[PDB]
Amino acid sequence: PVVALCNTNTNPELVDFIIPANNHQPQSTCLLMNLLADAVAEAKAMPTMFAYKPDEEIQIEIPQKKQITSQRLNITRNPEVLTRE
Amino acid sequence: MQIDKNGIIKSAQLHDKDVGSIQVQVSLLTSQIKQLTDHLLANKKDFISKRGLYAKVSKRKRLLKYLKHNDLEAYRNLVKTLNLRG
Amino acid sequence: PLFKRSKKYCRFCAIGQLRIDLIDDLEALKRFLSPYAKINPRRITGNCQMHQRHVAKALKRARYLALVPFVKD
Amino acid sequence: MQYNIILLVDGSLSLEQANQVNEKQQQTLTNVEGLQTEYLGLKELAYPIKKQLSAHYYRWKFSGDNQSTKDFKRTANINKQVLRELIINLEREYGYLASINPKKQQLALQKRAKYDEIIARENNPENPDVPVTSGLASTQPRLSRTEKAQKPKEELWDVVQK
Amino acid sequence: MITTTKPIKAHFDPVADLLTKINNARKAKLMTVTTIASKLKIAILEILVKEGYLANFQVLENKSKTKRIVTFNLKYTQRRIPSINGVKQISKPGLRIYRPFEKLPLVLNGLGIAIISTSDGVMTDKVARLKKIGGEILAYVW
Amino acid sequence: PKIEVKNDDLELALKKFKRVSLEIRRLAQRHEYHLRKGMRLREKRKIAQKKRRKFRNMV
RNA sequence: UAUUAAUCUAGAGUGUGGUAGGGAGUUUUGGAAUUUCAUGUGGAGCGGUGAAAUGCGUAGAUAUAUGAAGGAACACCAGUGGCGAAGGCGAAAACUUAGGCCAUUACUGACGCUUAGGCUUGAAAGUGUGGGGAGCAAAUAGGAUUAGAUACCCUAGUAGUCCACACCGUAAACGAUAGAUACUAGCUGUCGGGGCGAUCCCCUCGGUAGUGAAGUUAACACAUUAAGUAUCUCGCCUGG
Ligand SMILES: [Mg+2]
Ligand SMILES: [Mg+2]
Ligand SMILES: [Mg+2]
Ligand SMILES: [Mg+2]
Ligand SMILES: [Mg+2]
Ligand SMILES: [Mg+2]
Ligand SMILES: [Mg+2]
Ligand SMILES: [Mg+2]
Ligand SMILES: [Mg+2]
Ligand SMILES: [Zn+2]
Repeated sequence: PVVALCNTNTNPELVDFIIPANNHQPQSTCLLMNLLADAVAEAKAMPTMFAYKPDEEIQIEIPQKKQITSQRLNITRNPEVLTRE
Repeated sequence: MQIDKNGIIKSAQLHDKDVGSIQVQVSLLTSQIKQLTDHLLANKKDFISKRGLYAKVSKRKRLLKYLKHNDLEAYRNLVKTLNLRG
Repeated sequence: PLFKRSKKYCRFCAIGQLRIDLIDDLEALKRFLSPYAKINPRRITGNCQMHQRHVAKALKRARYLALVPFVKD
Repeated sequence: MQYNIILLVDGSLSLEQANQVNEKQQQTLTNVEGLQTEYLGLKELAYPIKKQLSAHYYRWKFSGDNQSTKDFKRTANINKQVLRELIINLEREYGYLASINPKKQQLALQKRAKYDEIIARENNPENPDVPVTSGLASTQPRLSRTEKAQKPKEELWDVVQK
Repeated sequence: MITTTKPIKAHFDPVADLLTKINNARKAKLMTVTTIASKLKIAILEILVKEGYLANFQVLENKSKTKRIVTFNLKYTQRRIPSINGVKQISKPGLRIYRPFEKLPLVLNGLGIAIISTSDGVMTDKVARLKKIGGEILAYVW
Repeated sequence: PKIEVKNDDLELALKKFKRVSLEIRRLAQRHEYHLRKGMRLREKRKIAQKKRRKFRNMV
């Protein structure tokens, strides 16, 4: 079994438990990964971090290094494969 | 010299709004041929017009064959008026 | 490398002239012409293909009516 | 049809070249409507064709049958006072149907005046700027498109058996 | 009242038209398809749904009663693999296939179905054997 | 191709005339041997393609 | 299924309304550039090559400036382009003319696909008659190179390349992929018609490209413009 966070551009056959989500945002990714870790943590019998929890304790911050977004650009870096004769 | 499509349709119409039958189509086709035979006879080196002329000639023959297969009596009426046989 | 703006715009399309006459925008066509009495290409002139052809025919027609030069020398 | 001649005559003197245009008008043009003429006049010439650089420019906006061209064309060369003449038949020019189309004119007018307001723009250039060299995206999509978007003609179908 | 958006056109051969539609839908995993409706196509599709390869088939008519198009769907299982495996047409235009009752074919040792329209419209091969009467053989479906 | 020297400096003059002459030179080698229409069309499309691909990665 | 007697519009056409084109023929016109000739200035080489030599030049060449004559082809535009069934089409104009795309509450009402035989067109070279001939150049002469050079190089150089009318009917005439019909992911371009109304960009209907999965192939590769899933018709293949 393999689970994955598909982002609209993945072949569904390869993954087993697809979990529609983002993958480019340092906030969505962290939230979902901890949730799966939280299931494991509850099964292992140590307190959870984000799952089955209220509003006041889930708030997280956006990492630094325009603005946190998720647009895919940088298309100019895809010219024609070097050819001609 | 040029033709007028409006006049030929009004003359060859069997009844009003019948602007797409076989009789009106073949009458228009014959008129353009007369003009087109003139043009090709004058020039003698334009072959696209010759291709168009041959294609147009073939369409009337096929159209007249169909109108012979169905309702042959109306074929007689149209042929004597238009004088296309000979 | 180099940098600049991709402003490359077809003038006549925004102004919607839709029609080119050689004695209505003569000073406009002289801009499209290069200083060497030569019709500038896409990279410089900036019009679309349709208006470039239209301006090109008009520029050559003016050059037949003997309104604009044909080459420096 | 409606033709448009752009005549060229020598730079002798204005009234006699204007007079020269009148004979060329009354002799030929077998069948013709009203021949309104303007007087671009003695403008400089791009080359000394016919050993002439100072020419009077005339434009004729007549209209008539296709026979109006032959006699005038064959007489122009013979006449030593005429340098060039071009009968630019506007029914074959690059774009003739749109100028007669009424709604097209309107949208054309439409397009020009707004782009021009952009041109006017409160303290617009900020530098030479060229006619544009400064054009923002058409904001969010032209909502008018989304509202007046045309629904095609398909068909409503009714169930019969199941 | 079912609405559509696309114009519906179809190929001329009504048995292989359906066969091409069915095979392409199977290969492309498509579910909803449309085609023009003919009584032969309706009847052959009716026995098809009785023999159990497709689920539903609804024919509709225009508001003028001049055109009819049949829109059928396939029976996919939960894991999204179809029940149809392969379709092949025998009596193509030009070469019409006529076999007597004694030479009625058996498809995949009886697992598949052979479609035969003898005299009382289209009829499956097994019931055709029961009636001891044969005729036109349209296509093999398994 | 007249361009004035302006008599303020010389270098600037040779910097512009070098460009004009190279575009002039290009056509000069083009017009020395007559090639067939197929071969001639091939070299035009090739030059455009070379310039195009260059402009693609330079833009 | 075939025959016959009829109805319908969705196939295909016609008309109206939008509309893009280097589509074709005929008749006129124009400028750069070369050659020759005319007139000046000028004074020893020019030309050609790997290096040179035939060759041109004190009879004043090359060069420079002006003019005249003539023929051929139409820089730029010109394209990650347009048109035509193909060959092909790019200086300008006039006249005649072919097809195509989009929307159709209009009309006829299966009138459609393919096509043996037949007809038409069909690059260049080649032929016959009459013109034309600036440049270029098969054949040919000379100078080089070479062991030899009937070749590659150079200097000359006829037919021909051009036009009109008659033939020839072949090409790697290639997308090495016949036409028509139905279905099958998507993405990035670009062109045309239409809708909105700043361009730009969005949507629809088409044409032309790139990338790309199922699918196909021996592989390369094709992949909605198929070499995929299927039907009709024609042409063709059966070891060297
Ligand atoms: Mg001179
Ligand atoms: Mg020849
Ligand atoms: Mg010898
Ligand atoms: Mg020589
Ligand atoms: Mg000979
Ligand atoms: Mg052959
Ligand atoms: Mg070819
Ligand atoms: Mg590919
Ligand atoms: Mg043998
Ligand atoms: Zn434009």
